[PDB]
Amino acid sequence: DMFIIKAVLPVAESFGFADEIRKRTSGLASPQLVFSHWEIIPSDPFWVPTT
RNA sequence: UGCGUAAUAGUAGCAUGAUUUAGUACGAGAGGAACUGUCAUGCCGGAUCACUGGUCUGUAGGUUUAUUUGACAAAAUAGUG
Repeated sequence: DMFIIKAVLPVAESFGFADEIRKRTSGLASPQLVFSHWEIIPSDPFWVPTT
């Protein structure tokens, strides 16, 4: 009876994210959290913007 | 003289809470209203003294200090002792 998305979701930006949607809507939003591996994105974190 | 009018002017009541609605509506939950009804309350005003309190030259009674009038008596003065 279920419909599935396999969309990626950063570990940091979920901080009680799966807990909210589950309670708000049980059955019509049942997030099963399963790790895979760390995706690399084009961005360079560094302290102080120079020039 | 009475009984009246009423131009002109002034003019007064305002504000809350509890409950009823309703743990309702609303909201995934967290929470959480209103119209309406009732009982009250804050300040504002206009009166009144039945109660309660206040006051006392009612110099109304009661008590007592000092002095005076021989004593008791019953009074006086002490600016209402």
